[PDB]
Order: sequence, then C-alpha cells, then structure tokens
Amino acid sequence: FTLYPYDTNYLIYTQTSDLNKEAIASYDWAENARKDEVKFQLSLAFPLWRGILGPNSVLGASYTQKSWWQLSNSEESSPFRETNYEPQLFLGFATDYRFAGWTLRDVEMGYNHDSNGRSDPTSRSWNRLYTRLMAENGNWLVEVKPWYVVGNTDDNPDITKYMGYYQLKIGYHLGDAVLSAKGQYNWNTGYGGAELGLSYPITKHVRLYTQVYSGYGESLIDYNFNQTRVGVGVMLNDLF
Amino acid sequence: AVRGSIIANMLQE
Ligand SMILES: *OS(=O)(=O)CCCCCCCCCCCCCCCC
Ligand SMILES: [Ca+2]
Ligand SMILES: [Ca+2]
Repeated sequence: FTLYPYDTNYLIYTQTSDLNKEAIASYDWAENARKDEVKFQLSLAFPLWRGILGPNSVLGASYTQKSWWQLSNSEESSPFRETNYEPQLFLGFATDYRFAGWTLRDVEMGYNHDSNGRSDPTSRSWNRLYTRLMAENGNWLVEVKPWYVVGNTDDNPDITKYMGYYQLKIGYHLGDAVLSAKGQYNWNTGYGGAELGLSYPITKHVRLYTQVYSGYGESLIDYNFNQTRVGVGVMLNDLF
Repeated sequence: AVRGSIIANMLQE
C-alpha cells in the first residue's frame, strides 16, 4: 500500500438546476455555459510525523480538490468552470472514548485553506482553524467539523453567512452499501447546503456512486448561490 | 483496524 486517502475520491456526471453565469461573467465562454458537468474530487492524506504527541498521534497533511468540468460544451472547448483546492495541516489522534454506545475514534485539529486559484474578479478563498471529531456506533458514523475563520476574507467577506461554522457528516453502512449525508447550516441566516450520497461496490476498489447536492456553497464561486445538482458515476473510497 | 477512521489508517504501515 502506497498512498492514503483523506476524504472521498470520486468521478460523477452531473446536472445542476441552474448554472451561476453571473459570478463567472468575466470568462468569455460563460454566456454559453451548460448545466451538465463532470464533477470529481481527489482527496489524499499525508502522514508526516507518527508519534509526535504519543503512540496514536500524527502530524499530518491532506489535500482535497473538487473540480467542475464543462465536458459536453465542445463549442467552448470544454473548459473547467471551477476548481476548489483545499490543503490542510493537522494534528490527529486515534482515540477510543466510548460514551452511550458511541465510540469517539478520530480527534483532529488543524488549519485549512480553501481557494479556487483564480485571479480577480472571480477569486474566492478563506482560511479556517478547525477540529474534526469522528465517532461510530454499529453501522453509524458521525463526523462534526466546527471551524473558526481566520485572516483576510476580502474575496468573499460574507462567506460564513452561507457556509456557517461547522460541517456535519453522517454515514450509514447498510450491508456493503453506504448512505451518506454531508451538510452545513447557519441558523442565524437560514443558509445551508446538503449533499446526499449512495454508493455500492462493483469491485473491492471501485464503487457505483450517486450524489444529490442542494443549497448554497457547493463550490467557492457558488458560495452565495443556490442550486440542486444530481450526479452518477464511480467512487474509490466512501467515508467508511 | 477501525472502519472510517482516517487517523487510524494513517497510523498504519
Ligand atoms: O485556493 S488558492 O490559494 O487559490 C489555491 C491553493 C492551492 C494549494 C495547492 C496545494 C497542492 C498540494 C499538492 C499535493 C502534492 C502531494 C505531495 C506532498 C508531499 C508530502
Ligand atoms: Ca479546452
Ligand atoms: Ca485567487
């Protein structure tokens, strides 16, 4: 075994309810943007120092990339509409704190940068200090990832209005099937977004995968934009 | 060992 995954790794074909042409008016091809896109995510984890703060701790790094590719739009040379680049640096601990049938398994604290690699005016980025907590119980997995925005957020000063201050993740193992829900919700502004997924093994390393996203903040360029996206494709690893 | 644990996996080799 050579490389470690962090988040999920998948490639799906999607259709959004509405494409945010406004935010991307700067690109010449934007006026002819289509609603169907290839969406894919790559997510790797890189252990840098095992045992830094004990036998079950790790200084580590991760990198998650989400891309939206206008594949069918040959008229405009099938450009990428958006890519989000999400590198992290963290301290992780493998734990076994049991409470009410639930076992806390992962405690992770670190720094997160999330940006889209564009110049103005379509530049988007923010920095967060976060903690990720993962607990399981039977066929259930629950992950809470609260954060604190730090630094400059001039590209989208009101990003927390739409993203809130935490991300909740729920997994359910139904046989080899994995039902998943990933979401954010700011109570004070009413804005949020949810990602429901379903995956099933085709083989020991490949899974069929269907995803539905609804709400705000699917990508940085659509952080303040509401859409519903449905997609089908393949997956390497699901959450558990 | 452990299903879903990113950290436990990273500790492995
Ligand atoms: O958001 S932005 O600031 O506009 C773009 C940020 C892009 C961050 C780049 C991080 C890329 C990580 C590369 C992973 C290579 C893995 C090698 C790791 C060796 C330990
Ligand atoms: Ca091209
Ligand atoms: Ca930028």
